[PDB]
Amino acid sequence: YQGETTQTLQDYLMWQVELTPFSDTDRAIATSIVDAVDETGYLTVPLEDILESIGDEEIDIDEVEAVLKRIQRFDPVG
Amino acid sequence: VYSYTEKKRIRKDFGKRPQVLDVPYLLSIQLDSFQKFIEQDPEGQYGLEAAFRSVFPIQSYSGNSELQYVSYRLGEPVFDVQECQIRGVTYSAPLRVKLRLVIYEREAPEGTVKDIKEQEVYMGEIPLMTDNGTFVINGTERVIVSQLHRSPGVFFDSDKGKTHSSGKVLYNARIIPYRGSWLDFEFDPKDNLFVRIDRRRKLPATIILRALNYTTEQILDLFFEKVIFEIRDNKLQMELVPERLRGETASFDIEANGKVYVEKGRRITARHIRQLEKDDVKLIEVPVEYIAGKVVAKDYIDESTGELICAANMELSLDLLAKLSQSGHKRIETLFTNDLDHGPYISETLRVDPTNDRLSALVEIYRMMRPGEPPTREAAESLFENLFFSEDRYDLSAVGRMKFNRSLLREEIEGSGILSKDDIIDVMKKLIDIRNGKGEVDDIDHLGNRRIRSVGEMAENQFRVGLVRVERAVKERLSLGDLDTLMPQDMINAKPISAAVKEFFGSSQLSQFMDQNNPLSEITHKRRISALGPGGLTRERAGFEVRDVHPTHYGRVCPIETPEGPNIGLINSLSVYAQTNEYGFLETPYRKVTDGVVTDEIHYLSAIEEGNYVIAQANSNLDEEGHFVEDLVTCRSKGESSLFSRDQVDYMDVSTQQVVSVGASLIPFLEHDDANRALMGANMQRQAVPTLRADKPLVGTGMERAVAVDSGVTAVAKRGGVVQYVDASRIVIKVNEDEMYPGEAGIDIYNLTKYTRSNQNTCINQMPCVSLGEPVERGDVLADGPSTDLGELALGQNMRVAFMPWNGYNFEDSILVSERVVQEDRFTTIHIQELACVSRDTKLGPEEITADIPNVGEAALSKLDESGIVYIGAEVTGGDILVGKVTPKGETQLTPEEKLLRAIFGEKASDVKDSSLRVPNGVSGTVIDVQVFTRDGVEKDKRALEIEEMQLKQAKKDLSEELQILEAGLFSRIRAVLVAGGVEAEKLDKLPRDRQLEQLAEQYDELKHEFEKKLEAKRRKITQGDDLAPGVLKIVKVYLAVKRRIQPGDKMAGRHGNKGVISKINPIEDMPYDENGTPVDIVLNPLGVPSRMNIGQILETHLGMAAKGIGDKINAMLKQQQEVAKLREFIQRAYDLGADVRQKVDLSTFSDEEVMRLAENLRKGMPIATPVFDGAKEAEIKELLKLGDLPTSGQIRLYDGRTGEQFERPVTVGYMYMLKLNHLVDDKMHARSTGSYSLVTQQPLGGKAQFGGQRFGEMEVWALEAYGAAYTLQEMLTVKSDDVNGRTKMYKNIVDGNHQMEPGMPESFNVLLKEIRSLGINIELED
Amino acid sequence: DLRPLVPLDGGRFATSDLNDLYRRVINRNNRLKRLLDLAAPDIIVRNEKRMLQEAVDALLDNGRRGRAITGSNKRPLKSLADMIKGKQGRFRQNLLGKRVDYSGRSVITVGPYLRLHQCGLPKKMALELFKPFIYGKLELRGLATTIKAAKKMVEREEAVVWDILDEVIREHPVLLNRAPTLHRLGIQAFEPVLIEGKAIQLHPLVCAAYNADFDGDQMAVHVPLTLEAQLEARALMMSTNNILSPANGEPIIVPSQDVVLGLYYMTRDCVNAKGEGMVLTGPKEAERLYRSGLASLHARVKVRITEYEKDANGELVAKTSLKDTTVGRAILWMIVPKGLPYSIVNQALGKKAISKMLNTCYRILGLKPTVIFADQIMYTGFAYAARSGASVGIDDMVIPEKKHEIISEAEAEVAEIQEQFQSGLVTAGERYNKVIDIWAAANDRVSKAMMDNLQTETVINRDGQEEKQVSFNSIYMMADSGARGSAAQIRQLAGMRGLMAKPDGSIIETPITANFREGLNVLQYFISTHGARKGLADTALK
Amino acid sequence: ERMGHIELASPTAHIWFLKSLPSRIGLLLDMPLRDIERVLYFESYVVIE
DNA sequence: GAAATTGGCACG
DNA sequence: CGTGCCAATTTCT
Ligand SMILES: [Mg+2]
Repeated sequence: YQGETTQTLQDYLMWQVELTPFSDTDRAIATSIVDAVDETGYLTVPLEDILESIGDEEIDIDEVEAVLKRIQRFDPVG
Repeated sequence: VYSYTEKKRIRKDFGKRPQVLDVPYLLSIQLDSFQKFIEQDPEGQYGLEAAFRSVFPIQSYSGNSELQYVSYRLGEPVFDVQECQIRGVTYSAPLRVKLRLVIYEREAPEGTVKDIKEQEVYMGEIPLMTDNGTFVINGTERVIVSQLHRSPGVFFDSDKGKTHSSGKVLYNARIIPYRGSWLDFEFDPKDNLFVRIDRRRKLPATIILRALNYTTEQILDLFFEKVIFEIRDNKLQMELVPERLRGETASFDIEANGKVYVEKGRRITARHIRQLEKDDVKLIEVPVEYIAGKVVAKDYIDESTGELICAANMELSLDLLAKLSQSGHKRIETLFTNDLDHGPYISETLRVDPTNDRLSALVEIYRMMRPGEPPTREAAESLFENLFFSEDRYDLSAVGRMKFNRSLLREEIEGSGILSKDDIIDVMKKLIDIRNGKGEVDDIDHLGNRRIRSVGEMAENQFRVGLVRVERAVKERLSLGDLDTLMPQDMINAKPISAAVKEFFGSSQLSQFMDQNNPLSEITHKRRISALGPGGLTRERAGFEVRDVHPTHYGRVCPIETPEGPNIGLINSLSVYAQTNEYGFLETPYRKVTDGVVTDEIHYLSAIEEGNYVIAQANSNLDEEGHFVEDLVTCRSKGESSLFSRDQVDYMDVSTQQVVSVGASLIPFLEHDDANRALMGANMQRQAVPTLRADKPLVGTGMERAVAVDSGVTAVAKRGGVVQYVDASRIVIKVNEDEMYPGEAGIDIYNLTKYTRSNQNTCINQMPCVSLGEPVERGDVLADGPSTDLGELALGQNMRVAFMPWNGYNFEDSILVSERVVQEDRFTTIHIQELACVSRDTKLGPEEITADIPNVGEAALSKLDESGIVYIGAEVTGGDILVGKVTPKGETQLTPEEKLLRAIFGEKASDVKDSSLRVPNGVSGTVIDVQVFTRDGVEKDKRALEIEEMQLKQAKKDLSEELQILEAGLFSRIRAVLVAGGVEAEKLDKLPRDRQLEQLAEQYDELKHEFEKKLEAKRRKITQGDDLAPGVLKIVKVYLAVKRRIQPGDKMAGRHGNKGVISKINPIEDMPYDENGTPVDIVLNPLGVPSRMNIGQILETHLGMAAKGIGDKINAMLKQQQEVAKLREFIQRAYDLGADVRQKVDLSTFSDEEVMRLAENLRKGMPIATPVFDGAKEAEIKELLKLGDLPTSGQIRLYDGRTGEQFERPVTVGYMYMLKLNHLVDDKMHARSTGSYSLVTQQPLGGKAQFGGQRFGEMEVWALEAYGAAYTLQEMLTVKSDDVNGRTKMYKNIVDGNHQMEPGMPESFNVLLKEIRSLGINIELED
Repeated sequence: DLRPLVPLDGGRFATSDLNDLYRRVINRNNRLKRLLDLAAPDIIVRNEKRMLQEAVDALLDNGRRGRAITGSNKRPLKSLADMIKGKQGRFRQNLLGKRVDYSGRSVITVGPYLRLHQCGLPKKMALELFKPFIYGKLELRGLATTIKAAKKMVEREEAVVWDILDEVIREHPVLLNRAPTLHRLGIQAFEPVLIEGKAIQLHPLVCAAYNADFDGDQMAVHVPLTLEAQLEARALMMSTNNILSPANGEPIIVPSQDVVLGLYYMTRDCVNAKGEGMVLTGPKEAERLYRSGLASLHARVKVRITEYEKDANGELVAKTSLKDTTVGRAILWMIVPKGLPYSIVNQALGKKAISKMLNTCYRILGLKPTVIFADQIMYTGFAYAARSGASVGIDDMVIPEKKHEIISEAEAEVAEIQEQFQSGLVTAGERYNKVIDIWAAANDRVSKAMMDNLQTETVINRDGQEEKQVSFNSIYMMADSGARGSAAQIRQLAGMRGLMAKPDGSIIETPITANFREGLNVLQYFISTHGARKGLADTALK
Repeated sequence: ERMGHIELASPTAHIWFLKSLPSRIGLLLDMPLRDIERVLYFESYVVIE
């Protein structure tokens, strides 16, 4: 016996994050945004915790909101 | 005289040889085997009696108490076969054994028992065989295959002479018991005899002989003949037997009676032997040089000293001779050991033998058996006595004893089941005799040396295997003294016996799912002989000699029906007339010939007896009483065919088809087919799926009816009567008055099987073939089955075929098919598939099946009823929901966001998940059946009550019919009696039916009570719950049925090994046509006949055209209404055609409405029967082609459908019988781009149901390395298969329009490194 | 994660083999530690150390020192060594050969309309194999503005995804492979053509290389992804690149069975065929006469043929002359490319006279003319084989009239020698050898008589007299042209089958004197089974 | 990727370097395989120094 | 089952 | 002490 790899919600979200024309910083932000999504699809942390997880001084909350508004229209919508 | 079923459509028979023996019941082997196991036997053997008597009485270790055995009994099954199949349980019977416990008195073993207690005890359930030779185990029918193994006994078989480089032949023997340890005797290149026990290390042959309490003197007495030298006052005079000098050259001077008969250097001739015999010469004086190497027989001791002059069995010398002669000894015993005939083997073995005692031999055997433990005298003696001389560990069974005695040329057939000294001595003597030159080795492939073991014997063996463990448990428990309290029910436990019995029938190797895509597949699976399995050969080590046709297969095993592949010659099939005698050896019938006239007497001869007689052939002519026409007949004598005289014959073959099996006797014109193609045809004929409508072969062999009836797929009337009710799902027959039991309402009710699923996901469906109010008799069919037409086997369709090349669309076995074949749905099949939804019990509450799934919309729930199960008749597809199931998620603490979510959308949406059953991807069909199983205690929903109401609606119908008949009879009697006692005519009619008479009216009230009790008894079983599993609440099964049409890629075939794949579906106006404009259904390639040499498919084509030519005349006489006087005249002309045929059909005994009914069935072509090796000659096909006006050549001229111009040469058109094999292109096509990967080695999974990828193995890597394709090979090793980080990059690049890869490293080499370095080996990548 | 537990329905985490072998070792080690701490007597600690040694040995390599420990089903547990080595180990199952993506398989059928650089691929298999390409092409031209929109469009199979598929499969080779891959010609690259159905259509001429026939075979298709794989499949593995066998250097694209039958039937002559002796002005007039029905395909005529030959520099010079040929050869001359002589088709073309024609074309002209010539040869052969209306009947197997006389003479001789042995003149072995010789001579006599009767026929001449010509028998044409069949099969069809051999190998003296047009009785059919089972088992085991 | 280790309470011989026919331990110590097996599996003693 | 290598014993 | 034959063991379809 070996097993089989099932596709969860975060794997599906990453499959679309990698196929979206982001930038190097936008994809790093999207990784944190997708990581903090529970099984019901709701963001579990404030955007101030994602801006802190990025670990960059020049990124502002506007970019995080812009990336979140794009991630929010993936499949499933909402 | 014909039966009612055969009189509807009589198949014309071209056979010309009368039959004397009719084909037996084909499934007789399985039933006869199992009946021995089940039935009670007054003697111990043959069944459960043997198993019980081979263990009981079970007694304690000198506890003076034992368990006895009285008898056994089998109870009644709870459910019959159909209930066990629809319910998913086993059809078995409970076993009740009357056990008895006796308690004697201490110190008085002979004293009367102080207490006896007897009580029948349940010892598990044993599965029962149905009336068709199959077992249902878990709702599914299974078949236990017979086995062909080596018979127990002694077999002498030398090596071929290859082991030794010099080429010396090494002879050996072997004793094989039914249950025990082996025993081998063998020779070495040094010509000494050696013994091998249980295939262990080799030992000298005299170890066992000394362990049997023998001394050297008596050993030499047994194995040698004595010559006594007499010292008559000088120089070692000798007693002479003239025969001893045979094949000897004298090295000294032989002289007697004053005459030197033999000089020095003269070899004795036969003339000298005759002269010595005439003169009776006995005394010869020899010099001392003759005894320089002669061996002394016994021990000689000096009379003075009393010590040992010389030990036994060593050669004498001159000094030793002087020493033994100076001590006053007169007789010297020597062993006649001439090197040619009476060879010195055991004496010289004694020299190599280390021990010369009786007690150290047991020590040596104990060392050989169990090494590295101290040898104890008692332990060694017990081991030796338990090896071959204990009834509880060694069993040379009755077959083994018979073979042993008959091989040793004994007289008694029956004896004991344990070896003795005499048996081993005889085996050694026979081996030495074979070495000396009078004796032959056996062949282990003779069918007189191989035995048939069937289901009953194996079941008995497994039952004994369980019983011995039960016996061990009883013996261990009975040591404790509590006799006055316990009863026999407490001692034994039914779990081991039941477990062993169920493991034999459930998960053995010879117990397999029944092949159920034909009646022929079933009837040839039940009649199968397998050389594999537990106790038999192995596929890899089988060899080359067990896979060949032996001359003893004639009439016992079919030679042209065996799978082609890894196991060819190991899974052979039983013949038609073959049987098994009381010992399990196959035997075949023969017709006795006395004084050169065949006397119709049938004797069943086995392979051993068959070789003694001279047996004639089935194709030998005899003249009206039995007299061979030619005085130089053909016969088989001793396994070699040869030509014998007229008066030397002893037997004759009973039929011309007793050499071939059932499957190979359904091929017309078999004698015109190459033996390589007949095998393929017979193998492919049993994997043809049943089509929508059955079609008779129209060219057959006459074996269709036997296969159709014996395999229980039809509905055969149990008793004769008149059909009183006909329906698409039931038949009610009113039995005759002279076939009814006393006090019985005579009706037979047959419930037909409608659209049930078989083991191969095909359709099983029975349709009636009788009409309302027509007579029936016992034994004729009432309803057809899958692939059956009026009680005749029908596996395919009759296609109008032509042999010609057509623009390359029938190139290299391809088939070109017309469009009308697809329009008429001739090869359309129905496939049924089941799905299951199980609702289990979790810790956070149980799962429930409900129609309101929280997240899905109102459209997906459109085809679900109030109970959440799909409607019957709904056409599902893709991912439709079949069963609405919900599993509970709970124990989540409330939060303000969770409360806000729960308030707006309701509490039902929350705390529940969705686990509903959905149709898989790519699966479609129509819901035709839903089955609900509910564990007892759980409350049934509305659907599971509706199903039960439907089930109850039918038993009420049956009981109502019986009650109606009985009430009508009783009320008629009441009215008649009351009219006799007071005449009333009309006042009774208006009076209510309620109004000696008291006794008659009591019977009505009793009958009502009885038929009310029966209905309650049936309801109490209809409403009974199930026992599903630990933690399972409900199971819902849904069946989907889909119709598969024909298309390019589907595989079709024929009965002569001519398979093919459809390549095109050609429109009608493109197919070739003849003068009348009739197109051709199928076009075949003529370049397949000359090389394959299956000429039978062309004779079948011509005969089918001739047969359709008669139907085309009958149809033409029927369309324009003709008087019956012409119809019966033409049909009689058709049935009279032939050259000395055996069939006689006269239509003057047929009424007009029977001639019309026959001619209505004969309007699609007259069926024709051509038996194998006794078929229709070529000169009679041409008479049939002239009866209906057709060309004699069998070839007509064809026109091109596209250009309209005639083909330059005549082509062969006709009607051939085509099958649709179960290799559909719908189940073959597969594709994959990206899916799910494995876990440990992240590579794509394998298979079609897992959406797996194609394996790119080693041989395909070699082909890419030979081309020079390095990038194509690198992308199939890392990016497309295994490199985890490269798969996503490649996918992203392909979607981005950039075709470039970053190779990376496979993920299955890191696993290799981690597994190598977990063995303590430091492997690493460097630099 | 390399030794995971198996989750099966019912909440059961069944322990695997490696975890069992680790738990055993850990239990023994903990027991030994506790016993050594307690200062137990030396007997118990020695037993514990021995059992720990046995447990470690079973973990590292189970069963190497006898008595492999078994699981529930009495089957030995798999250790690390069993996972590394063997046919089921890492090396031979996951590293030297793997399962791959972008791959499918299905049953192969025949397409006679193809060119040998293209194959027929179902349009429902190519939609799955080429899916990321379809996504990229869909969202490249604005049909889908997101990956999920293209995913939905492909999922519901709209009417434009088929145009997208036809655009993306235009020039993109696919590798077709059939197992077993015995040599490098078992994997070849073709250009797809989208067909309707579920079966792959394979070009006929490439069937010899694959050793594939259409009676249930299946093939696997793989898609080259990168830009170097698409050029390796086009310049190295393409089907039009390998037309010579790498083993010996001979062509591997020879027409096989009913491509040579049509070319044999077309290129033949008859003594008094319709419209013979007339003078034609070229191949076009010959075809116009044949189609119009004014002349036969075998009529001997005179036609004006122009043929080109290469000079020293390589230029083509033409020569025109009147050839004595047939109508069928003039029609075939329209296919031969320029630069080849007319004597290459002015004969009856069997199977060896067609392969040498392609070899000559390859050696004189090149690779492209050879490919075009092979395709045209296949087309013409198929067309005229279909047009000929050839068939096979039961009257095409002409039994010689002298067969029974030969058999009777042989029987008389064997009876005479049987009596001679009965008189004691000869030994049993000598009698056996002489009987075998007699039957071997009778078989040859029957075969020669049958073949002399079969291979010729009579025909009325141009005038009233008669003449003799080669037979137009359907079976004789298949055997003589090399289409299919040989001499031995025709001998078994129309002459005695001959001497058979027992499984040991010794010849049975009494032969099978019956062919397949006649029947074999029960005893004559039981020895051919010995032979057939030997033959089948040999292949099945080799 | 992360491995672990078990601290054996007593030394244990590697079976690969013992039971492979060119016995690496036997060839190094110049002892027959039977002697090494009997010492390892606690059936006999051996003198060291 | 066949074949190659290794340890044990008869022999010179 | 030094060679060669024979039984055991292993690995491979
Ligand atoms: Mg094939």
